[PDB]
Amino acid sequence: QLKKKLQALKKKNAQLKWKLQALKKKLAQATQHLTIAQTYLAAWNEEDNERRRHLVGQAWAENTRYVDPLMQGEGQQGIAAMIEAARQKFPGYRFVLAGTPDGHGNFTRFSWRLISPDGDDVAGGTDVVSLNTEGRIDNVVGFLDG
Amino acid sequence: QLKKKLQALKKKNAQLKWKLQALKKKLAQATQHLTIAQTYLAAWNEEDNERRRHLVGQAWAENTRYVDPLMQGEGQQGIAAMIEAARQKFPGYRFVLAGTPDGHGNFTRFSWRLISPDGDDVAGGTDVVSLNTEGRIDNVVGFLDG
Amino acid sequence: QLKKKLQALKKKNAQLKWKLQALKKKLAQATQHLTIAQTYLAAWNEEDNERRRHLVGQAWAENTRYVDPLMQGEGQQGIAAMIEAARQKFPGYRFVLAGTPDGHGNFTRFSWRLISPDGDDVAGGTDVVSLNTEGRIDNVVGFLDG
Amino acid sequence: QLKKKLQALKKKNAQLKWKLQALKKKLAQATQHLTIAQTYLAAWNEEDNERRRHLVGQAWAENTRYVDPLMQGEGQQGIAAMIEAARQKFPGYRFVLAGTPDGHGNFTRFSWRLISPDGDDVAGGTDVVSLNTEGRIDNVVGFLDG
Amino acid sequence: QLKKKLQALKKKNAQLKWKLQALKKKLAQATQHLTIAQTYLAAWNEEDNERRRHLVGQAWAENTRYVDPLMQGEGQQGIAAMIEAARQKFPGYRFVLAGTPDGHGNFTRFSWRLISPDGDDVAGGTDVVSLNTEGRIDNVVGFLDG
Amino acid sequence: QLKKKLQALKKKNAQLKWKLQALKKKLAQATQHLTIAQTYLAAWNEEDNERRRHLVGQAWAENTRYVDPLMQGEGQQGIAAMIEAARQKFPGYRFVLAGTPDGHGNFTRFSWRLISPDGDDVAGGTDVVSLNTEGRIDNVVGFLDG
Amino acid sequence: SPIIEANGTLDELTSFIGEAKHYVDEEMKGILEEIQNDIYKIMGEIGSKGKIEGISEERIKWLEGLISRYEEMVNLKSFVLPGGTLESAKLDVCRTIARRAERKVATVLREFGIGKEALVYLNRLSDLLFLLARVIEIAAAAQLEKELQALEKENAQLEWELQALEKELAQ
Amino acid sequence: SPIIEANGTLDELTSFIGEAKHYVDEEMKGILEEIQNDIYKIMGEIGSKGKIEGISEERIKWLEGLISRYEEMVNLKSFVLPGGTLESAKLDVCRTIARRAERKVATVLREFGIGKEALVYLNRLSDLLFLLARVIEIAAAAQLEKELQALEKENAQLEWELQALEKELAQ
Amino acid sequence: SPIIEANGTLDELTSFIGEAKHYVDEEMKGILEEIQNDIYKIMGEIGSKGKIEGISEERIKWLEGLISRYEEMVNLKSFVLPGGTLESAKLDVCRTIARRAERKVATVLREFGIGKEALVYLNRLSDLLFLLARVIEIAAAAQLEKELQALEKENAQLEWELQALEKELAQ
Amino acid sequence: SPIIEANGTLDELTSFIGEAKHYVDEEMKGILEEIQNDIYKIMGEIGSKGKIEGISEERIKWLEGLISRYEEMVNLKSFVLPGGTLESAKLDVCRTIARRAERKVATVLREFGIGKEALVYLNRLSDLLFLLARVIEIAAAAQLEKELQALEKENAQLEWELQALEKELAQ
Amino acid sequence: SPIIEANGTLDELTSFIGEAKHYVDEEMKGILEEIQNDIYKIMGEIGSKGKIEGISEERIKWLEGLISRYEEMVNLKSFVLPGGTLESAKLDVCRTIARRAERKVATVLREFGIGKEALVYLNRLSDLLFLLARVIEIAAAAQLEKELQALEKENAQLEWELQALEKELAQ
Amino acid sequence: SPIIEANGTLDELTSFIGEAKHYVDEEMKGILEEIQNDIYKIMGEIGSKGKIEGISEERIKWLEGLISRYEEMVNLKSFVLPGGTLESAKLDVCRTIARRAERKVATVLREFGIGKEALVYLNRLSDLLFLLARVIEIAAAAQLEKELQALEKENAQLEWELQALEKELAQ
Repeated sequence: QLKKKLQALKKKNAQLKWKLQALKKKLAQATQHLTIAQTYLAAWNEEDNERRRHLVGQAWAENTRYVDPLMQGEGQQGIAAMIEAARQKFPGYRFVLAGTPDGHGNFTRFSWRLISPDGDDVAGGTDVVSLNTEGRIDNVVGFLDG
Repeated sequence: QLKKKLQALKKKNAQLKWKLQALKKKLAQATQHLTIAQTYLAAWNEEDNERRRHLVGQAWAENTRYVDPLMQGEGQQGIAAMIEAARQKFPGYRFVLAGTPDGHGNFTRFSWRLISPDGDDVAGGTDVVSLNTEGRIDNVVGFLDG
Repeated sequence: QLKKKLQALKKKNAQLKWKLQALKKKLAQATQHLTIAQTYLAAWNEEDNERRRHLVGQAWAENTRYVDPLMQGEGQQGIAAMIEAARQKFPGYRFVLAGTPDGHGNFTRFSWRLISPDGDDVAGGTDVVSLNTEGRIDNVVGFLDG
Repeated sequence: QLKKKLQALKKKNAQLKWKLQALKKKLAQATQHLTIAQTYLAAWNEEDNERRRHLVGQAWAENTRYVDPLMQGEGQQGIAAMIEAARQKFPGYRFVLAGTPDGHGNFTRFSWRLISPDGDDVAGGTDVVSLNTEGRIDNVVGFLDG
Repeated sequence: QLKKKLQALKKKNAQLKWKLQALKKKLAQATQHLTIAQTYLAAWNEEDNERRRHLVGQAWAENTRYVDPLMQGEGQQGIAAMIEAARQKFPGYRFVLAGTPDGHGNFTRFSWRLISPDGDDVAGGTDVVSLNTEGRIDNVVGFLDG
Repeated sequence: QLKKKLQALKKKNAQLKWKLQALKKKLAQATQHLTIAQTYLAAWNEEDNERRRHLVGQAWAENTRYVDPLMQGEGQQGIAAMIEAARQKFPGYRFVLAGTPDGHGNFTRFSWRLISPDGDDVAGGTDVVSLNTEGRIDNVVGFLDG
Repeated sequence: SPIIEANGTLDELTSFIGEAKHYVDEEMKGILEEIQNDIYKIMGEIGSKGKIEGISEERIKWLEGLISRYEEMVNLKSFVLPGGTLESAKLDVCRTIARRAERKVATVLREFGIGKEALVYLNRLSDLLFLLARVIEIAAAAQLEKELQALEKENAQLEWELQALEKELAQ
Repeated sequence: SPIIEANGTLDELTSFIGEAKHYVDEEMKGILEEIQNDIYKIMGEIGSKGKIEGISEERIKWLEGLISRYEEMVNLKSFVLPGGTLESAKLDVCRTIARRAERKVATVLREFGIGKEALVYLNRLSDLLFLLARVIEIAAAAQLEKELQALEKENAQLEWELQALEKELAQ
Repeated sequence: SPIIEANGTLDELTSFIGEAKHYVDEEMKGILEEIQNDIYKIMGEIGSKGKIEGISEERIKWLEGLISRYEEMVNLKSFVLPGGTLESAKLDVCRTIARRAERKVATVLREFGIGKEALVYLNRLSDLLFLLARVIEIAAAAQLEKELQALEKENAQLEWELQALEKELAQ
Repeated sequence: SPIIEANGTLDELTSFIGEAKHYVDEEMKGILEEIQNDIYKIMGEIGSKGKIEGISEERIKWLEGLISRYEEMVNLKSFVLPGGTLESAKLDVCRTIARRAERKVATVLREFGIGKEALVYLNRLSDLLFLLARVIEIAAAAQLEKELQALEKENAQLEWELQALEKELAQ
Repeated sequence: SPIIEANGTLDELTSFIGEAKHYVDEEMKGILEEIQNDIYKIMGEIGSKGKIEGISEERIKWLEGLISRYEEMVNLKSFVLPGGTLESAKLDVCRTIARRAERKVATVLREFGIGKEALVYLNRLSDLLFLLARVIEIAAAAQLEKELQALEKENAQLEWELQALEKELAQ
Repeated sequence: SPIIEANGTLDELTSFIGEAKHYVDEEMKGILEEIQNDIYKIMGEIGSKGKIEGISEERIKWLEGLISRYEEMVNLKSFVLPGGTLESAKLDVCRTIARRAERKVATVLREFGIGKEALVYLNRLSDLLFLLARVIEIAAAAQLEKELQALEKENAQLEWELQALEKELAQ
């Protein structure tokens, strides 16, 4: 069995190692969706509007587009304005991540809950974000949930 | 009043004519949204799958992208497959336009109702469609309504 | 000879298989030239002008160019007009493929005969067609033969 | 008639001047076709092959394409080779312009006669040349005449 | 003189106003060169290396290039490394603007003096900076002065 | 040692051959920098201004840019003018290569000495030249030396 | 000084024609220049006390022919106020200057027996100048009546075209 | 012929009003057309030797009311030269034509006892026409005095704005 | 009423100068305003029956100097018809108004012995106004004669330039 | 020295089995190691002159069972040449070494009366080793006969597939 | 023929060393070639019946030194089966061939009195060849024991690393 | 048992040829298979005590012809050590096995008078096997001597080519 035992473990090692290859690949995935969710929500939860213009200018691409069921905008300026209007209408409100973001390719899906300034859970949404060939956000699509 | 009456009507004519300029512009608008809705829904309501591949190949752009709350696809092939799967799962079902489509720029918004093969109204949706610089459909975003 | 006979056939098999590799490659070639000839001639032989506009819009590229010894045109519109004028001047006439089309790269060469409505052979031509990076016809060059 | 005579000549002057505008425009045209014909034929009539490589490298574009009834080539290298082969097969032969070149847009049409080394007229051809957006020759199409 | 005096001032007003047009244009110029100098020098004078990576990522373009007499680099990464190395070799040193920056088109010229941590003037330089079509720094060229 | 001696030389041969691989690579390098220096200096030393326009048109790219401490220009026209002005101001003067040009990537560094018409060494400079993706000169940066 | 007063006013009359002729069309200007020529001849006869031949009877018949032509275009001639337009105002002024000159010339014929044709000529001249003002009022106004109906019809059409398109959108 | 001369000049007067009215505003044009209407009535009384009723006293009071209104806007009236502007020049001409007609009408009243109101009307009429010319000079000039100060102030402001920016660059 | 008639016409004369001065250049306008000033002075002497000093002889010599200057530019002066242009027409009208006023003033000198200089002044004044109209005709027309030759020469040149290029193409 | 010679050759025999077992499969290697174990036991009995128990009869029946099994797979056994393959050559060598050892052991039984079972065991052992070589020839060759037909059939199929496509192009 | 048989077997022995030396390392190959050289010398003495000098005693001490060295690395030497590996199998075969040759040479010394050192040399030679096989088994196996633990430890580590990452995702 | 011992060793001999033939080229393998065939025939004659015809004399001459051929390629044959290569080692082993068999067969001829040709055949057979090993040493080594000079020459050339390019850069 001597030769068979050495060979038997080399075969086993080959499988286990490639599954570590595939498995670590899965880790970078779920973290990538969390980073995008945090950056997107960080912009929506940021109380100071100036930092948000700076953030979007840096993080977002110049050719970027957003659309949801009530409103739409494209570009850093347009999105910055939308963000400014939303925070001005709901001062103190916050967007908190819900569940674990997931996705595939340049698409990320995640859900979030809208938390009132006093901490009540009043609703939630879901968004899909796309990155451009330069690592900058080029597309965001939001949805409503019941 | 002689001179004043002639001049008075020339001023009036100038206003009325520019409002015809603006008003005819409004007509091409609402029709443009209806044509896009019909073409989009025509693809979804087409019973024969072959014609639908031909239609999308011609009407849709090669770089086109779709996303809704349950599924997503991009390109004629991917969209053709989605359309094929949807019709295969719901044979005989139809998508009927609801209300008047509207929009602005390359964006169109419209709503539709899902009609069962026996004619019952069971639900409806809303879609936003974007055209590329070559007159071909490059982006469709759908939504659900209660 | 035992070992030599097995090895002798493996060598032979390797040659025969690669020649099947090269030979099947040759088949896709001659068929590719026939399809282009049929599509080109189908547009010229199509009696209904509407279908021809639809066909060229789908099959031909927006940036496409044609030139022959008496006339020239570029783009679907220009080519559609030329085709419309040619058929209007020669109603009932037909273009029939002659010989086997051949070619290389994105170039196809073939010859055709002009057949009169009553079936007499009165002349013929030769054309070279080029495809663009999007699978659509971007260039056609015709010639006259005696 | 005093006022009428002055006004009468101003009207006349306006016409005559715009016709000089259109007419000078016509002069740059026919000369443009002659320059292209001379440059094209100069390359074909050049006895020294080195100068011809230098000329084509400078005058011709890198993305350029040629096709005639017996042969075809694209790019400075390919065209330089064709030109080298043609002159090597017909040493001493020359291409002489025939008639007045003409054309429109980036297209030029002209005819030429092939003159034997001893000066006999043995045949002729016609070519169509296209310029690229950088002033360099991107397309030449030749034809045969009886 | 009544009519002449009114007309005389309208002519004068027209001149004075266009010179205000040209003169205000000159103001945006010199300020534009100062902003670029400050941003460039701010990156060189920034003590914290992290902020500098963030600044260059935002302010500088991805396709950007630098060259001086001892060293060269291109891109945010390469330039960030150069900047990191320079500050690490000269901790506490500072770059102070000298004279008034000037320039034309996308070119800015300015001079600066190198100030030692103890405040002695030990040397100076001059730089030329170019902006890309996206408002981001794509080229910097530095020089040495005696 | 029989087996060891054969194997021992095969190992040695493998090293020596790859070092010839690396070493020949070094030869094309230093020659590439010399050719660029000669072409650049040849344009500056050319007495006839017409040939220089022809040379720059062929050798230089249409989108090319130059900058030094006293002057700057971009494009064949602008550079041709600068070259024309420089030679007109210093008739008979010459630029002679100094030392061995070197470099890396699309960058070349070399030094030169300015020789007076009577042969006195009065000064020198250094230049950095960049080639575009089409083999044509797109960027030259000069410097002064003491 | 009936002679000096008469000839002085005739000079004023021809001078006023010289001004009005720059405000009328080529046809009216030609007529006015011929009349100005005629006034020049009339002054010659009166100024010479008969020594110089005066105007011919054909010049009088010429005016009568033109009067008949324009008379046919004016229906209402009894109640019009002078100067409907700037151009017609110039002609109305000349008519009144002609009227004192007519009277002054009548005196010359009365006491010298010359100017018989000139007197009749001036009588008809004032009549024609009146009609020309009215004609100018018709030419300036009737053509303006055309432009009036034109914008009135265009307006109405644009109203209907708009009312259709609005309710044709929200269908 | 005091009657013929008087009525001839009155015709000239109303004709001159018909010309000037195309050079004034709607308000001045309305007034001039009413006066032209009044001159027409005056000629009727004089021309009929009393057989036809003349103008009413209200037409005289109407002029006096307008004279008072414009009189209030003119301070200096003793040393002005006629025709400050093209428009005012037209009115000054009419005033002098009115003056000989006034004299001629005075003769008719003297010998026929008719035209008492017409005579007084013409006297006041010339006074008003004078003020209108001066008013036009005020309306054309005072509004032009506004535009004068406007460009004078704009200029000065642009001087200061430039002197600031130049030395504010080379800081 | 020789006095009233004479002074009334002089008022008309200065009023007509006030209108024509808006149709001439700065040089002609300055001259006309000085003459209008002079007419004002003349009316003072006549209106006061000698009680008020009249115009100076220098005003007469001033006119004679201007007459000589413009007289030198007009060769043909015997056969010209009044009103060659709208601007010249205004001056021709003033000349005739001046002529009746000249006559009326002559009567005042005849019966009152005042206005000797005013009478001579008015005589020369009408002569100058005539020349100004002719000069305006020369200034408006001779400069227009320049523009006439200019377009005539340009045309001819454009004909030759075209005939060359056409046959120079098909070579 | 029949004892020393006999035991020396038996040592050689088991040593040759130790070499051949690295050239055969797991099944053949297991059998060879059991036989090598058996040879070790046989040497004990012979080397002790009977003092040490020898091999059991079950070891002989074990060989006979394996001989029957492989005997069933070999039809032709009379005319085969030794060493068809490298692996079978190793087994053929061991068979001949076993044969002299068999003879040497026969002598020990003849003179000492021990090794009765060992003698019979060695006789059957050589028979089995022969069959194993032949089986290896069948296992190495029959499986190679499969690969022979496989490439022979593939070739033929590729010939037909090509002849079709060539004449199917030029149609 | 004790001489012919003895020398024939010695030839076989040195021939077997010539084969095994291609399956061992440089160190073992060097030793085997020296022994092969020694066997050549031994054959000379035996073949000449004493006429040719034989091997030196230093060749015997040389073997004893190597035997001691390898003897120190083998603990268990009583129960090992021949041919643990292909390489060790070659050496075990040579040992048995040496053993019959040793016996045959003993006979030559017995009857000819030559080969005293050769006899002792061959006795020690077989002992060393045995140890070399065992050493090869240690060198091939102990180094393989290292590779065994290596993949056993890597596996275990990869198990733990995976169990961590899975439950660390769904947190 | 001279017969049993002789035939047993001959079996061993042909078995050893069966192994070595898998380590040589087609030419050497063909020869070895013919010899193996010949050994089979030899065993028949010896095993039947003369009852079965033995080998022909042509088989002996065949060996002598091959011996002469290979003998011509080996110059030095007196001092070579067995087993220069793994392949040659196989042949050297067979030669020694042939030598005891030759002796054993000599005994059979001595006592039975059969095997005269077989005896001579075996004598020449061992001689040929020796030369084949040496030839293999020449074929394996001389061709390796070629590869030795090849890499030695390539190296030297690469040294010179490098020394040139280095100092040819810094010129």
